[PDB]
Amino acid sequence: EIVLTQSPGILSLSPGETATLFCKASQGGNAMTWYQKRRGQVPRLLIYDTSRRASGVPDRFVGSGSGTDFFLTINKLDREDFAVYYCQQFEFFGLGSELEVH
Amino acid sequence: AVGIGAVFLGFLGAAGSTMGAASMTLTVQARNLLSGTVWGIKQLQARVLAVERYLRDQQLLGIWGCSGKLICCTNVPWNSSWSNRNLSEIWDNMTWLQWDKEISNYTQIIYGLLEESQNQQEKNEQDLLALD
Amino acid sequence: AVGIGAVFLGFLGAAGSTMGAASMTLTVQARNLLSGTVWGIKQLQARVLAVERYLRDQQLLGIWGCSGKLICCTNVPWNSSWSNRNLSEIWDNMTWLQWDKEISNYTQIIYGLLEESQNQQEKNEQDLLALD
Amino acid sequence: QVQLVQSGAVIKTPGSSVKISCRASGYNFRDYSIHWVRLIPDKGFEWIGWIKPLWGAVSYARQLQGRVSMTRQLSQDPDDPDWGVAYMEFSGLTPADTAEYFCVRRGSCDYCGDFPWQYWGQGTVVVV
Amino acid sequence: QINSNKEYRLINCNTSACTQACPKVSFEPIPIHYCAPAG
Amino acid sequence: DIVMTQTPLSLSVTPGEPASISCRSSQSLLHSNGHTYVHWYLQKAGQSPQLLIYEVSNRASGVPDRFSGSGSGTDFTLKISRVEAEDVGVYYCEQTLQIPFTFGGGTKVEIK
Ligand SMILES: *[C@@H]1O[C@H](CO)[C@@H](O[C@@H]2O[C@H](CO)[C@@H](O[C@@H]3O[C@H](CO[C@H]4O[C@H](CO)[C@@H](O)[C@H](O)[C@@H]4O)[C@@H](O)[C@H](O[C@H]4O[C@H](CO)[C@@H](O)[C@H](O)[C@@H]4O)[C@@H]3O)[C@H](O)[C@H]2NC(C)=O)[C@H](O)[C@H]1NC(C)=O
Ligand SMILES: *[C@@H]1O[C@H](CO)[C@@H](O[C@@H]2O[C@H](CO)[C@@H](O)[C@H](O)[C@H]2NC(C)=O)[C@H](O)[C@H]1NC(C)=O
Ligand SMILES: *[C@@H]1O[C@H](CO)[C@@H](O)[C@H](O)[C@H]1NC(C)=O
Ligand SMILES: *[C@@H]1O[C@H](CO)[C@@H](O)[C@H](O)[C@H]1NC(C)=O
Repeated sequence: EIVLTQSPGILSLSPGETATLFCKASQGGNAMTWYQKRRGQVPRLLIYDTSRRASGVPDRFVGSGSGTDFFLTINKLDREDFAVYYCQQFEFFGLGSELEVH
Repeated sequence: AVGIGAVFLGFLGAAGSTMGAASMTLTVQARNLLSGTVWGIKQLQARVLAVERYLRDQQLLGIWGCSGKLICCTNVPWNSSWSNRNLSEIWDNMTWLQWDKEISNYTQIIYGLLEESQNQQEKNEQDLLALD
Repeated sequence: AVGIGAVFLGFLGAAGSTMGAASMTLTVQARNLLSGTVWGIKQLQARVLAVERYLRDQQLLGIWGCSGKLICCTNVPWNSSWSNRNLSEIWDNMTWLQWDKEISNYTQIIYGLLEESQNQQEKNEQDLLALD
Repeated sequence: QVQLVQSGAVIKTPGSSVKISCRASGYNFRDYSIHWVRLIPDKGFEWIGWIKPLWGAVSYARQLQGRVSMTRQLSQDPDDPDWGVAYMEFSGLTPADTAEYFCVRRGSCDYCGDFPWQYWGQGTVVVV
Repeated sequence: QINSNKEYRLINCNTSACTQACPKVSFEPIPIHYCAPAG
Repeated sequence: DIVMTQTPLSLSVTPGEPASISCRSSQSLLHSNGHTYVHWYLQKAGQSPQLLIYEVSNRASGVPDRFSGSGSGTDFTLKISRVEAEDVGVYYCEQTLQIPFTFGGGTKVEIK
């Protein structure tokens, strides 16, 4: 089975800054998807195929990396973006990192 | 800079200009002449009418001395009963649409004259080549 | 004997060979380019797409200096910003499919350069013929 | 647009069997797969299985076999051929199975695997 | 009116039995750009 | 009139980092003859403007690969790859597709 490990756990910041999110796989040569779930809402898609964007996603969301390392860098943090962020490869999900205000 | 959109006109661009400025760019009307379950047959009978009337003009051009040269002199003299105009005017006085009214009776006499003036020139080229 | 099936290849025969051996036989890809109640309309729209895209290549060839000559020199110089390669390699080092990737940005600049270099040469032939 | 409307929340007993509708509308239902994702607290997301609703070919998870069954019902009328409904019969519940159940769908995206799910359901919470 | 009681019939039932219009299609106008063919 | 907008207003660039100056027209600038009629000019303050990039994604006869042209219809980007001391000045976007010729508002680049 592919297992996915999210690094930072709780990443606390302030709005306006830039956060990175590093997710580590266990099988190289695949895609990646990044799911954002706010508090008490329906989750939404951000990234697929490690680089592209969903329908109606601002261009401050960008993800890169290949092999077994995959980064999701968010520039110019809003107040809405403090949510849980999920990795997903083929069926397996990460446990989810959390963004909190400072 | 070099390369501007002023003198680089488009399709039918010089359609009111004189003949001496319309014969400067003839290729622009030339290249936009072939390319650009019942409404597919409105597509078929629009396409095979375009490639047919293009080949018809390439055949009347072909059996004269002009294969694809697009400007070519010939050998028939210009009888003044056709046009009776001066030469020094009709390259900077008139325009092409004013010319097409002025001559339209006398086509199919010129088109018949051009074929015989080519085929006489064609076999006479062979008789020059045959003796040597 | 005389006449063997070794060097007398077929359609797309030299498709991996170098350009100096592909330009030896260009006629074999040339002649197999035109010949070879609803599934008759799959026959019609397959035929009038074949004769249309053949005439389109015979028109872009026609308005340059090359009527049917199938190999022809021209007058535009080769700017090294296009390819920047040596001459002594690209007739025995590369192959044609490797060339078509190496130049595909710079077509429609060459095709636009060729028409103006013909029409300038066309009327200048007439101005030489007109004074004498 | 694409809309996936689920069913309301339920209260079940250990040993019962839920049934969670997922009514799809706004796209041709005979083309795109429908998956089912269960979200458990303290465990993250978890997959269940898809249903290719042209014929109804399903495939479940390995650890949920024998306890899940997904059927579908198409739209057999030419006056309205887009809508449809997927189902899920999750049998043999447990107090360790109380979670939120989502029906998802892939995106009409063509550089895009079956798993990057674009449009989601509203979410059905199930308490045991 | 087919002519106590009062019983009617459809008006087009004389001389022209005619179709429904499928509610999938719509009678809204979309723009149409007429184009000339080549030449 | 067609609008030529220039982004950004002014850039303070480090020598070496790739710089980008973008300009957007009101419509596409591809002509049927085969050339894209979007140009780019360099101007020093107190100096007449000089042409840099004509027929974009092709360099001129005298400029190196420090300048580049790319983009598509209605979106034009001038990319300055390697910055020198002489790279400072005001850049202009200008169309030679239609009449009249409209110019950009001006993009000043200075030294740090
Ligand atoms: C299942 O397996 C298949 C194949 O086995 C994978 O499909 C390939 O996926 C990769 C990566 O997603 C694709 O590579 C991408 O190609 C795009 C198109 O490039 C075309 O043109 C080039 C040049 O001619 C060809 O070499 C190429 O083969 C294509 O024909 C590019 O636009 C992509 O680049 C973008 O993404 C990368 C990485 O994000 C960035 O670095 C770039 O800067 C750019 O943003 C990329 O190169 C490939 O085309 C797919 N097809 C094939 C046949 O190989 C699936 O991804 C895989 N699916 C899963 C879920 O695992
Ligand atoms: C078909 O039926 C229609 C409906 O009745 C006929 O129309 C009427 O005919 C009567 C004849 O007695 C007239 O008095 C009415 O004025 C008609 N109605 C209208 C609205 O005109 C029609 O005549 C019939 N025959 C045909 C050939 O159409
Ligand atoms: C062409 O002929 C008709 C009658 O045959 C005549 O009326 C007309 O004037 C002629 N055209 C010209 C340009 O003389
Ligand atoms: C053609 O242009 C594109 C961008 O315009 C460039 O990426 C590519 O390398 C060019 N082709 C060649 C052979 O240089």
